This record gives sequence, structure tokens and C-alpha cells, in this order.
Amino acid sequence: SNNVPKNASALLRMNFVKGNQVLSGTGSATFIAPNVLLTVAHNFINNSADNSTGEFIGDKSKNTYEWQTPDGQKGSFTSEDIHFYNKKDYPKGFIYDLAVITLPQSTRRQHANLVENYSKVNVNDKLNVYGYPRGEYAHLKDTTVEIEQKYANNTYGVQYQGGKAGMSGGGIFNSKGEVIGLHQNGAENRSGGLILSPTQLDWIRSIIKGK
Repeated sequence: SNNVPKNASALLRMNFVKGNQVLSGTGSATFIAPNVLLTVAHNFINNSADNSTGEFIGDKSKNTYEWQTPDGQKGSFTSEDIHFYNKKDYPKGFIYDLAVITLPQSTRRQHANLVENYSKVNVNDKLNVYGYPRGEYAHLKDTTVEIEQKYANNTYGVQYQGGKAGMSGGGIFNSKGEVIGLHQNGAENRSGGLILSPTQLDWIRSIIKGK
């Protein structure tokens, strides 16, 4: 499992369509089943005009998205394949910036494991975070947790140095190489991510066990 985190780390390409015009962006995701990706909701949605709900970037019926792994393999998906943890309350905080993508059953990729049991991450813990800042592969090796934020019971944001734009959606890994969280912010307003709660882990597994 030495190379399992790296080889599960996918680049995301997003093509947001509006009318007959398209704008593109990039992000990151992690394979946690042969045909299931973990990522952030904000690769796909943003705040509604009044911040009351999450809302698709571009036209959801026209958008196209793509994943690519380090070995060069790639595949496509659409909005029909995206499962948001909570699109309605997405604007309320990073606790809801969470999404799972179910790819076709013909996708049979090697993947990392979602952690079986929740383990609280503490300040001064060292994490391993993978992603594609500016679309380029990057591994934040043993980056230290400096600040924690309790979003809800057993639901913590953590801050660690290293993230830049494009890395959001990349995986946070424990020392065994299991997925425990995901990177969410690499902008100038503090790099960090979300450590998945027992509830969020169960929800992801419910999506996996549909596949």
C-alpha cells in the first residue's frame, strides 16, 4: 500500500457550460472504490445568489467532468453521477463541502480505503495530503496540524500548511494510507481540510455499498 494513496489521487477537470459558452477549471479527488471518487462539493457548486442554497456551476444538464490518474488513465462523468452530502446547506460551512462521484461499473480502478473507524485528529498530528495544486501532482508529506475547528460533534476542520488552488478535493490520509478526510481550502485564507465524522463516513459507505 506504499503507492496506494498516490495512485488513488485523481486530477479533476470541470467544463462548466452556459448556453453555448464553456469555462474550465480543475480540482482533485480520491478513488475510494474501483468506481467511486471522494471530493469537495465546490468543484461543482457555489452559493446561490442569496446564499440560501448550493447551486450548480454552469448548466448541470450540459456540464462535463473528467478524472485522470497518475498512470494516465481517464474517464468522464456528469452531474447525474454526483452525490452531495448536503447541497442545500452547502453555503453554511465547510462541514457540507463534501461530494461523492459514482462512476460506471466498467470503471475498475485501484483505490485507497476509506478509514473503517473514526479517529480524532489532534493538533500537532502529522497528515499526508495529496492533490493537484494548479493541476500539478503534489504530496504534502507529514504536514502538521496547527489549528482545529469543531464544526459539530466529532466533526473537525483542521489547518495545515501547503495547500494551493486546485488541491481542494484531494485526500487526507492517516499513517496506514487510509482516507480520513479531504483538502478543502488552499487559498490565501488558510490551507486546511475536513476530517470526516462518523456520520459522514457512514454516508460515504452507503454510497459505496450502492455500487
